[PDB]
Amino acid sequence: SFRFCLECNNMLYPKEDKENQRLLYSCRNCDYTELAEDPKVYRHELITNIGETAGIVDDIGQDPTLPRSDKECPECHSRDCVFFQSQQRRKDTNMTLFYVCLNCKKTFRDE
Amino acid sequence: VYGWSSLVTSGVIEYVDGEEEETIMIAMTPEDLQTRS
Ligand SMILES: [Zn+2]
Ligand SMILES: [Zn+2]
Repeated sequence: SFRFCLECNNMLYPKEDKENQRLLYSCRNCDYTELAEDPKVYRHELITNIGETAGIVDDIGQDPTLPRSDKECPECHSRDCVFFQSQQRRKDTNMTLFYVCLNCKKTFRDE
Repeated sequence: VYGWSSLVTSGVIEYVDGEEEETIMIAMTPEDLQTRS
């Protein structure tokens, strides 16, 4: 997650203080240079799971097309829950389901 | 004259296109509204 400039409102890029050997972040427009907290500079993923539980809203109980299940809420002992599978649509994705309580609104799973 | 348009305007029949059809759950016959023994 890359930040933005507190003065110029552009985005800061990494750089090296060769006289102190500490990773700064350099604005390519202005001269402002702030200290950073995290020495990470890059990331790359192939086994991702973003979109597992994200396909939920507060009013997901209001969808009248979702099938309703009898699973017990571990949290709230609710005998009425709507359910659905992983909203990620890749070919190799799992087929495990998700469970939303209409009473307690906690999402859960059967594991 | 009480005809079709009076039913439509009294809120007992409405029109749905294909897109709105995505969000609805249509019973096939009036008996399907209740589970039989
Ligand atoms: Zn800047
Ligand atoms: Zn609950």
